[PDB]
Amino acid sequence: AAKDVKFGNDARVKMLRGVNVLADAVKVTLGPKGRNVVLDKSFGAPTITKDGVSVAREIELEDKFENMGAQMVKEVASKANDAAGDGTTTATVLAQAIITEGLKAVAAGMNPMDLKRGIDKAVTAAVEELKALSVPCSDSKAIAQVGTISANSDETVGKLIAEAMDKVGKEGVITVEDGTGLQDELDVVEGMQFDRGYLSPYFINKPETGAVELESPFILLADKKISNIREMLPVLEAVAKAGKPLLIIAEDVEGEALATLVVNTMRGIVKVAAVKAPGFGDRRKAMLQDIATLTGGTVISEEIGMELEKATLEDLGQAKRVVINKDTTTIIDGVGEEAAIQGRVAQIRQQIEEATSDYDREKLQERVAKLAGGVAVIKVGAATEVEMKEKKARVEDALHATRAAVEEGVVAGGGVALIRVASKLADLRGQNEDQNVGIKVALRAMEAPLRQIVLNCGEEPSVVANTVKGGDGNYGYNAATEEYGNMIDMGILDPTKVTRSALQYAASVAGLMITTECMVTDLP
Amino acid sequence: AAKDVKFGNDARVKMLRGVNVLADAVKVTLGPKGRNVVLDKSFGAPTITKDGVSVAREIELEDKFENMGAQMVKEVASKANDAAGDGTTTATVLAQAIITEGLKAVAAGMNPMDLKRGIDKAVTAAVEELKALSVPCSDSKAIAQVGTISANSDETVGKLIAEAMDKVGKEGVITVEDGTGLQDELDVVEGMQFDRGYLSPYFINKPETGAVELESPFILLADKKISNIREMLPVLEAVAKAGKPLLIIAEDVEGEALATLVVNTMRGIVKVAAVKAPGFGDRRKAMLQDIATLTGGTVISEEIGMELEKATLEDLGQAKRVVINKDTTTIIDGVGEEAAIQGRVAQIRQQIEEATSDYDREKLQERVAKLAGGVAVIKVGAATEVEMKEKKARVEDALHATRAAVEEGVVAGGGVALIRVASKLADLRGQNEDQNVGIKVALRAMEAPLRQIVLNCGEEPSVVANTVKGGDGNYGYNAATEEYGNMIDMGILDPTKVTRSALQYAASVAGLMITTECMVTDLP
Amino acid sequence: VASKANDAAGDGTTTATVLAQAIITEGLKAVAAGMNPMDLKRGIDKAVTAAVEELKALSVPCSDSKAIAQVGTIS
Amino acid sequence: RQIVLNCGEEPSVVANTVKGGDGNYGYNAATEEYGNMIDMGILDPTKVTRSALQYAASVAGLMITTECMVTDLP
Ligand SMILES: [Mg+2]
Repeated sequence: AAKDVKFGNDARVKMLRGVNVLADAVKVTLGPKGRNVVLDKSFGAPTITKDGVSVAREIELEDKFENMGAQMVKEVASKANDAAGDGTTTATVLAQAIITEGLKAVAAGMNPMDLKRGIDKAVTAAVEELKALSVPCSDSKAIAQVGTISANSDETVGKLIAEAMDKVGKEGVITVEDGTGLQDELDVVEGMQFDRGYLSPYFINKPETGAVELESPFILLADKKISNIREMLPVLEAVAKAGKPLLIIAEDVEGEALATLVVNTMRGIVKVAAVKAPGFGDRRKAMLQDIATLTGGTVISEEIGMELEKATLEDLGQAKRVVINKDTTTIIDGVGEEAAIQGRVAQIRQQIEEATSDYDREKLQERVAKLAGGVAVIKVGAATEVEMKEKKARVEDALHATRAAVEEGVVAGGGVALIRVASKLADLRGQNEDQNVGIKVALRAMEAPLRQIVLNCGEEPSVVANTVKGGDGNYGYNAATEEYGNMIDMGILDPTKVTRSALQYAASVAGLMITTECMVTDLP
Repeated sequence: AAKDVKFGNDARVKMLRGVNVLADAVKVTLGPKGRNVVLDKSFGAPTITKDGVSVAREIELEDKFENMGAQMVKEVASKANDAAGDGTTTATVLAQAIITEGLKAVAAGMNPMDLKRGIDKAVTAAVEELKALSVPCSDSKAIAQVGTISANSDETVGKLIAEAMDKVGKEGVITVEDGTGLQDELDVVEGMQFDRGYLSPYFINKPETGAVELESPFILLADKKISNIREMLPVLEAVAKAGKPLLIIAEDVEGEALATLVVNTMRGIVKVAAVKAPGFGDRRKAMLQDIATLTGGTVISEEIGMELEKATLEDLGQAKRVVINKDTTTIIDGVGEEAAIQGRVAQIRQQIEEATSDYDREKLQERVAKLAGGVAVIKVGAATEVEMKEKKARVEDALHATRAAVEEGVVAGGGVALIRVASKLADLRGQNEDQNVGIKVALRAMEAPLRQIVLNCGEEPSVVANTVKGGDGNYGYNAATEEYGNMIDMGILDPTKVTRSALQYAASVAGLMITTECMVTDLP
Repeated sequence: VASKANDAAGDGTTTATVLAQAIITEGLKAVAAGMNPMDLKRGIDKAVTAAVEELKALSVPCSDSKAIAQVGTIS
Repeated sequence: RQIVLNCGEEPSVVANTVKGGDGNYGYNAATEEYGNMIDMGILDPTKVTRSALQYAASVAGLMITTECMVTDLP
C-alpha cells in the first residue's frame, strides 16, 4: 500500500483543521445551556443531541491527516473519561485551545521543544494548584452530598451510594441492577470483581454502557490458552441446551476460537463472552481457583490432564449476573456455597502467617479481600419502566462521580476551577522566552471551558471570565442560573480527578502534535 | 464513513430549505378545500391526494441537511398525531411558521437562546388560554356530539361511541371490527388491552392503520426472554398445521428468533407476531398469568422447569381477534372460561384487602379492571363492502377524536382557536427585546393555519383573519361554507389535545432548530 | 463620514468611521426585527441632536499652553 | 470599545468599568489604568468629538433605510 507522506508544516496544518472540526462540533454543547448538534442516522429521522460524546463519536473526516488530527484528539479525550467518568468534551475543548495557540507559535518560528516544556510546566503547576483548591469528600454526609448533586438534586440517590460505601467500603465493588418493585434495595452478596476486559467489542449486548451483561450464566474456568473451538464443542452444546449464556475465564482465547465465538453471538446462536484470567504466572492459578470456589466451579488445569472435551455442566461455575467492560469483569452473586467460600478464606488467611515478604503479603490480602469482601448490589426501583431505567442510569452516573470525588475531592465545576488555577500561576516563567509562550498558551487555554460555557449560554465570555478571576477559591459563575457565588455551595462541582484528567490528557495530545514532524497514511 | 460537517449559519440555512419543502408540499392540503398533490408511484398511474399525512410520508430530499431539516419536522409532527389523533399537518404548518421567522431573527444577529425563551413563553401562555377557550365534553350527549361531528354529520357513529363509553367507561378498551350484516352491533366481551407494541414493523399486515390484525390466533404466554428459534420449532409446527396465526407474549424476543419470525411472515410461511409482556419485575408474572386466565392459556415459566420444546397447542391461549400497534396490544374475546375468569377476580379482589400500601393498591385495581372490565367491540355494518370499510374507517376516526375530547375538551376547529388565543396574549412581553421577537414570531405563527385554510380555498387570508380576530370565544370562519359563526355550533371543532399537541410539538422542533449549531451527516 | 469628518476638523476620521459602522450594524439589525427604518432614523437623529447639546455642556475651554500641548500630543 | 480592542484587552470589561464611574473617569489605554482623563491630559477637541458623531450619524441614518439598490452588471 503506497503512502502519502506529509512534513513539518503541512503535517501540522492538516492536523490542526482535523482537530478544529472535532472541537467546533463538539464544543457547542458544553454548558448546562449547550446548543444542539444534528446527527443524521441512515434510515429514519435525524438525531438531535446536546451530548458531546455522541457528537465526537460520529466525527470522521475525508482528508486523511485532517482526519488523523481529529481521531487523535478523540482518542485521548476518551481516555480522560476512561479514567475519570467525564470530561471527554472538556478534554477536547482544552485540547483545541493548546493546539491552536501552540501550533501558531511553532509556525511563527519559535521552538516546539520549548513550547511543549512551558505547557507541561503550566500543567504540572496547575494540577498542584487544583489539589489545593480541592475540597475533600470523605464522610458519609459528603458522599451523599456529591451523589445527590451528581444525580440531579435527588437525595435518595445520594443516600443509596453513601449506604453502599458504608457497607463494603469506599473500595468495595458496587453494582446496579434493574429494580423489581417500586422500592430501592441494597444487598451485599458473595461475588468479586477483577481488572480484565472483554476479548472483543462484539460481545457487547448493551451498547449505551458499551458493556456485556449476562444473566444467570454458566462460567468456564479453564487454566490454559484456548485456541481451537474443537476443544469447546461438548461444553457449548450442553450450555446451548440449558438455554443459558456462558462466560469463559481462561488464560486467553485466541484467533480461531475467538473470531468463532464472536460470529456465534453475532447471529445469536449461543450468547457467550470471554475474558482473560486475572493476574499472571504463579499467582494466576491461585486467583483462578478463587473464582472457582466463589461460583462452585471446577478449574480445568491442563497440568493435571483434563481437556475441555471432558467437561460437562457440572464443571462450569455459576453466578446470578456478570458484567464486563472495556477493562473490568465483575461477578455478582456466585452459587458456590459458604461451607467452601469461608473454608478458602481460612486457607488463605493462614498463608499470610507463612509470609516472609511484604509483596507476598498484600497479594494475599487483596485475595482475601475480593473473596470474603463481597459485592454490593443496588436495585433501582421506580413507578414506570421509563422512569426506572432512567433513574438506574443516573444512579450509575452518580456512583461514578462519587468514586471519583472520594479519591481526589471536588472543585468548582463551571470551568471555574481551571479559570482559578490559571490566574494563580500567572507569574510562571521558564528559560526560553519560548517556554514562556509555552506557559501562557497553556494558561490561557485553561479559560477555554468557562469562556465556552458562557458563550453557549449566549452571554459574554470576557465579562464572566474577568469577574470569575476577580474572586478566590470556588467563587464562580453558575451559567444555569446566571448567579455568581461559591460554585460548590451552589451545587456546581466536578471531581478533582476529572478536571485534572481532562487537563492532563489534553496537554498530552497537544504536546504530541506540536512535536510532530511527519505523518504517514494511505493514498486517497 | 467520512462526514460532512456544517456550522451555525450554513447548517441552519440547509435546515430551513429542508423544512420549507416539507411544509410547502404539505400545507397546500390543509383546509376542507385543499389542493391536490400528485404523488408518483412506481408501476402504474400516479396518486392524486389531498391528505397531508400521505404527502409528508413521501417527502425525502437529495441534499442531506436539507433532508435532515424536513425529516426532523416530519418526526415531531408525527408524534403530535401519535399523542392526539390529528394535527400532523397543522403541526407542520406551524413548525414552518416559527422556524422561518425565528431563523430569520437569528440570522439578523439576535440571540437564539432568548428567541427560544420568547416562543416557549408564548406557547406556554396560549396553551393555558386554550384550556380556557376549551369547552368540556363529558356527558353522553357531548360524547355523541363530538363523535357525530368527527364522523362527518353521521349521528349513528356518535351514538355507537357514546354507547360503548357508556358500557365499559370513558377508559374501557373499545375496538372496531368489520361488520357482518347491514346492522351495526355493540358487544362487550372478555378481553383486555395492554401498553406494549409490535417488536418489528414487518409484522404489520394492514399498512393504512400501520397495525397488525390477527384472526382467531393462538397465544403463546411465555415467561422468559426468547432468543433462539430452536425453542420454538415444535410450537410453530403445531400452529402451522392448525392453519392459524400466533401471538407471542413473552418477556421479550431477541435478535435471532426475532429476525427469524420476521422473515417467516415476510414470505408468509406462518403469519406470526410478538410483543413484550406487560409490566416489569414482580408484577409482570402476575399480569402474564392474567392473560393466561383470560385466554385459557398455560403460562410457560422457566422457574418451574418447562421449556418451549415441551408445549403443544393445549398450552397456547386463544382469542377471536388481536390488534397491535406501534405501542398497544389488544386482545379481543378470549376463550378462557368464566368459571376461571371470575375466580381470578375473586382471588385478586382479596389481594386488595391484604394491601398495606397505596401503590400496591392501584396496581391491583388496574388488574381487576383490565380483566373483569372487558373490551367493547363495535361491528360496523353497511350495504356494500366499499361503504363498510369506509364507514369502519370514520368510526375509528371519531373514536380517536372522542377519546381525545373527553380528556381535554374541544375548541374552534378552523385554525380559529389558535387565532384567538393569539389575539388574547398580544401584550405579552419578555426581558430581552430579543425575547419579545421570540414571543411575536410565536404569536404570529399561530395565525398560520387559519391563513392557510383560507388561502387554499382561494379566499383572502388577511381579511378573514382580521374578522375572526374581531370576534370572541369560538366565533370563526367556516371555510367550507364561507360563513362566520360559532365554530363549535357550526360543527367545525378540534379536540383540545390535538390543537395543543400540534402547537407544542411545532414549537419544540422550532426551538431545537433555532438552537442548532452543528450538523453531521454522510458524504454526498 | 470619514471624508467629511476630515474637511471639517482634519481629525477624528477613524472615530467617525467607527461610529457609523456601529450605527449601521445595530440599525440594520433592527430593520430585520421589522421596525420601520424611517423611524429608526428619526430616533437615531433625535438621540444625536441631544448628544450634541450634551457635548456642548461638557466642553470646557482649552486656553493655556499646557492644554494645547495635550491636544497636540494626543493627536 | 475599539480603543480597547486595539490594545488587545477586553472591550466590554473596560467599557463596563468606565460606565460604572462618573464625569471624566476613563481608561488610559496607554498606561492601562483608569483615572481622570482631563488630569491625565487625554483631551479630544470637542468640535471633533462632535463632528464624528454628526457625520457618522447623518449617513449611517440614511443608509439603514435602503430597501433597493441599483448598479451595473458585473
Ligand atoms: Mg486622531
